[PDB]
Amino acid sequence: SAKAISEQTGKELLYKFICTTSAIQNRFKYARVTPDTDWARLLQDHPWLLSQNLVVKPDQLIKRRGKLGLVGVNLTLDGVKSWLKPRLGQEATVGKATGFLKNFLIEPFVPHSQAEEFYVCIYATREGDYVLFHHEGGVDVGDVDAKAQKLLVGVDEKLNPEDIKKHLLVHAPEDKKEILASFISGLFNFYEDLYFTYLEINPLVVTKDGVYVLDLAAKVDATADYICKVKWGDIEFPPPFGREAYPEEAYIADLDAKSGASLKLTLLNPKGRIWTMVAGGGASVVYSDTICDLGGVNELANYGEYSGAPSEQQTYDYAKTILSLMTREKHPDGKILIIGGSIANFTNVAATFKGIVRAIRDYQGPLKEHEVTIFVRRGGPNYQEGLRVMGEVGKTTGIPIHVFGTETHMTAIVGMALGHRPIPGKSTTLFSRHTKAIVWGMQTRAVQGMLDFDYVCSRDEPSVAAMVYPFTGDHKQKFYWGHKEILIPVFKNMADAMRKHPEVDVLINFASLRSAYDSTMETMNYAQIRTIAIIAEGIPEALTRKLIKKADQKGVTIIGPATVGGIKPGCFKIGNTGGMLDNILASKLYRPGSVAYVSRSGGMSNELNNIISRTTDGVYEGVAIGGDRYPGSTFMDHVLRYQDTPGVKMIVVLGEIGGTEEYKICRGIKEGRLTKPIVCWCIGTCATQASETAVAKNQALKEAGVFVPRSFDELGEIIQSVYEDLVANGVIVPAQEVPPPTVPMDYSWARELGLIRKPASFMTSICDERGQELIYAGMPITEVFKEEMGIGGVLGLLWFQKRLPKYSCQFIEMCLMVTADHGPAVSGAHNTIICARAGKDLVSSLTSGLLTIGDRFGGALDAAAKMFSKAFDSGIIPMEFVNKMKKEGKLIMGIGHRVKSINNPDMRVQILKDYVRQHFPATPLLDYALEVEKITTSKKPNLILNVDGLIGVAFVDMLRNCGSFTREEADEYIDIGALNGIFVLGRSMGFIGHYLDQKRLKQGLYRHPWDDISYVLPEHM
Amino acid sequence: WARELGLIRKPASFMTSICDERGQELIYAGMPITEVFKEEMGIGGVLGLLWFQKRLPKYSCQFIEMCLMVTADHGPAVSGAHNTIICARAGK
Ligand SMILES: CC(=O)SCCNC(=O)CCNC(=O)[C@H](O)C(C)(C)COP(=O)(O)OP(=O)(O)OC[C@H]1O[C@@H](n2cnc3c(N)ncnc32)[C@H](O)[C@@H]1OP(=O)(O)O
Ligand SMILES: O=C([O-])CC(=O)C(=O)O
Ligand SMILES: O=C([O-])CC(=O)C(=O)O
Repeated sequence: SAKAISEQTGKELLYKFICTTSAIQNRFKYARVTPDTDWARLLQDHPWLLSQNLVVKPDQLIKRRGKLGLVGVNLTLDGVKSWLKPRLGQEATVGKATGFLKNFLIEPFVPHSQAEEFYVCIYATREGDYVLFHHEGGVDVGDVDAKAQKLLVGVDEKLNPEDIKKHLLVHAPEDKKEILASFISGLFNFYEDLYFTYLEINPLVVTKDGVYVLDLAAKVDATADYICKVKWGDIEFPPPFGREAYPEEAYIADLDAKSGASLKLTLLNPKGRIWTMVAGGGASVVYSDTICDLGGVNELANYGEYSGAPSEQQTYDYAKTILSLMTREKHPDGKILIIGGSIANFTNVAATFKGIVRAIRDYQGPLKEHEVTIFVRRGGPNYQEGLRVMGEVGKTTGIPIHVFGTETHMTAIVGMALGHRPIPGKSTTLFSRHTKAIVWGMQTRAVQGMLDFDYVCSRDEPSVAAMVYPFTGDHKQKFYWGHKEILIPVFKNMADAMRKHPEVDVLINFASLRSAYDSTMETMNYAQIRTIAIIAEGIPEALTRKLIKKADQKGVTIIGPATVGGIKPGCFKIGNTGGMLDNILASKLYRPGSVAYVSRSGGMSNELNNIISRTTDGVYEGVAIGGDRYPGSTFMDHVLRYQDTPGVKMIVVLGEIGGTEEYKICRGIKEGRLTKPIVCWCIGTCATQASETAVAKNQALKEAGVFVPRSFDELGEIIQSVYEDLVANGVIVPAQEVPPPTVPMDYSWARELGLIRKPASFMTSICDERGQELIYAGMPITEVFKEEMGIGGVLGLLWFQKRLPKYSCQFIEMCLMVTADHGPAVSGAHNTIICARAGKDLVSSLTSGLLTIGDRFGGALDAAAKMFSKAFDSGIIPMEFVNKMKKEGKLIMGIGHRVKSINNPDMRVQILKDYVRQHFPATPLLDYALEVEKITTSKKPNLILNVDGLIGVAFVDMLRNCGSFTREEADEYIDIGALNGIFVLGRSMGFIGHYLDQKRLKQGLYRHPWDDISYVLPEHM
Repeated sequence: WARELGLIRKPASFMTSICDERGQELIYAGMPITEVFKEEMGIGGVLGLLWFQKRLPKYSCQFIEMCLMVTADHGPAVSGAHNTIICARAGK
């Protein structure tokens, strides 16, 4: 896609990046004035505006300004100011377009004679680049193809300056020959290294001082940005000069760029009654052409798309925008909405119609008020359910909605809505049944579709032999062969895939637009690969021309780029062409037919399969050559291939506007090379070079002898008529219909539309990973951070599933910090240190001590909480608990230090006791426990409440008396084991810190002293 | 029900090739447990079947058993046995 740029941007790029021995004058001498900006700042930032004479021109992509006189030449400052007074900022027109005039380019005027001027133009064609030059200056340059000098330079070819001198400068004046040679060489290099498509400099003032550029136009390959974004800087593409964009049109435009979907909307008549909301660019072209041809040319409101599987929000917004625009002004003859569409490849029709029905139900008021009628036609996955829900809402909201499926032709509904009809060495055999393909990329969906097509076509071997993915190791992917499981090898290099599968002759390159070129070259370096199908869309045209050249030299057939692929029923299917097996079975694409079709875009291919299946025997072969304007295989290269094929009996061709291609078919049939019946119809009339239009092409085909219909509506009718023309003579014999093998429904597909149940295990309630944001209990992660709850808060949410009050969260944090570490001598830290000094990883190392926890190391927390609980809630007063446990011969857990005591407090029990006292509401078990410690510290004085005990009791008392748990919940948590989770968590920090330490100290393997073992082995066993 | 009569497909993960619990008998490689015991292959034989998926010759099975016996223990001072003793001595 070559986009025209503002002449200022081309001027700047020429100034920065030209390279020639001669000197270019007036470098960085230009200015731009808009009605939105004043003059003083521009009059001061460029100090050369008061040095010489100036010339001003409209810099808004306006052609042939010299004949129409929209340029002010040889005028000084106030002269151009007074010239701009009646022009700068209001409605102006040129040719047919009317619109606001926004930009002016101002250039220091160069004194030039009429003989010093020159004409140059470099434009890219399919086979190379044309450079064109005339020496007789001015506008009067005469015919350029005979008197001016042309030069075709090939692709990947270097321009010799001697060739420029010998072939281009034959009639140029001798004085300026040597400077123009270098200038043209530099201009060609500048053209070639910035991927320009069109570069026309007119006129070119070459005086004795040097070279002067005054006016030029440039169209640049917008797809090559990834190569030259650093070179073009901040490139800008101006819209064609015309009327202002409506608020709703700009709304849709900005709503398109936010996603990966294709959303288009352009108004033709804002007060019209026929509105099209159709999926597929070719589909919109077809509906627009049919309505314009069927008398709705003066009433068709707009054209546009919603494609690329738009989201439900995108579809809702697009539908409400398009419906609000038809409810502004009403119409005496009613109003029509046409929700058309091509046959969907894989997108579920039901979901799109759910979005559309939601929008229609929300906008039904004005729609009923304005007396609108909705015609909906669609096909693809689960189109029946979508039509059912559309009819259900048509009966519900009262808006008359007429729903149709694949059985009806595309543009019948627009014939029904308007009331015109009543409303009810290149080879010829690319693919054989022994064909195998290598798929380049992780495209498991496409490969599975190919395998399903192979199985339903009764093939004996899969058509995918191996997959190449450079970003992973060599392994095997598990795929389906009907019911069976098969393993398709995935390789990292192309080389080993090629060697292990020497009989593979097709490569389907699923690479991106910036990786298809080199991959395709590397594939061409293997002689066994006879055809390459390039699916990527957006490869720059120069790289595509290099691909075409190398394919021609190596005899490889390229299908693409920017193609969906080609489908040969019963034999082969490239990637995703045809769609899922619902479309393949609906269009009877599992058995060969006798009609071969060649299309340009991939959106019309599915409709062509539908039409050919429902009107004739069926499709024998169908190839979409791609939407790029340098396709790897033209129409001719495939029509000759079909002519050489004895299997086919008639050929359908569907081209578009632009490109002298079907004239080659005309020359072929008048030459007599093509004899089989050819039906064709070039879509894209849109007449609302003169030979490039679809109407002229259709004519030339009609008088050439090709059965061209008057519109698309009778395309199926004319192919049917050719079908009787060929079966009456007895050359086409309809084959007997054999039922195809059936594949089971996919589980994911059968659950998406919900005809099946599977019970789900792993009930979970602490995190919801899916959706827009992480949800811990019921509050999203953003609300977790905005409410400023810390780690204690997320333990509340994840462990107890409750938004705990602030003091309990801070207490959880506190008891994590006191638990964090207690030295390396203890058993768990010992295990972590031993495993960390044995070369093991953090997980192993720390989890070793993690395991070590539980009973004797680590289990006093719970042991006390569960003891003191059963002591408080059973009535025993503090001193009958001290005495019951003596008698039971057990010790109280939670009571007992070794060195600390009355007078030497524990200092970690004092920080935490003082928070549990100052901040907690009621602490009834910390009181019972601090009374059992009066009875026990009377005995020995070091029998105080240990940190274990305190944390235990204070957590039982925050769980029970805080306000969120209900004393059964708060007693499940104590039993399930949630106090062994606090200890564990705390130790985990310390444990890791003893891994990270013994790893910084680089300590080695620990062999235990043997003097500290005392082997007690038996005598002789 | 829909899979019993086979109108649906679900991809199965967890390819396994060392044991078949389902069916009449346990099958280690392809050789049932009764054949495992009738051919008198020992623990080395079932390492051959489960680990390498092959019915190893008799000397290979006996050598695997031998190298398991020599590896069995090397005292309590070494690091791993130290960790096992520490964790066993903590009541786990
Ligand atoms: C110059 C000279 O020295 S000559 C002086 C001559 N006199 C002496 O020699 C007297 C010196 N000895 C003593 O007085 C001492 O009492 C001793 C050494 C006999 C024993 O004293 P203690 O260490 O207090 O006894 P013990 O170790 O059994 O502990 C006392 C209590 O702590 C309790 N206790 C210990 N740990 C815990 C625990 N974790 N939870 C609850 N209770 C506990 C025990 O149940 C015991 O209870 P009891 O008194 O009801 O049986
Ligand atoms: O088949 C494709 O690649 C295109 C597709 O799914 C869709 O958007 O309908
Ligand atoms: O917490 C435990 O049960 C063990 C411990 O840290 C200590 O040695 O005091």
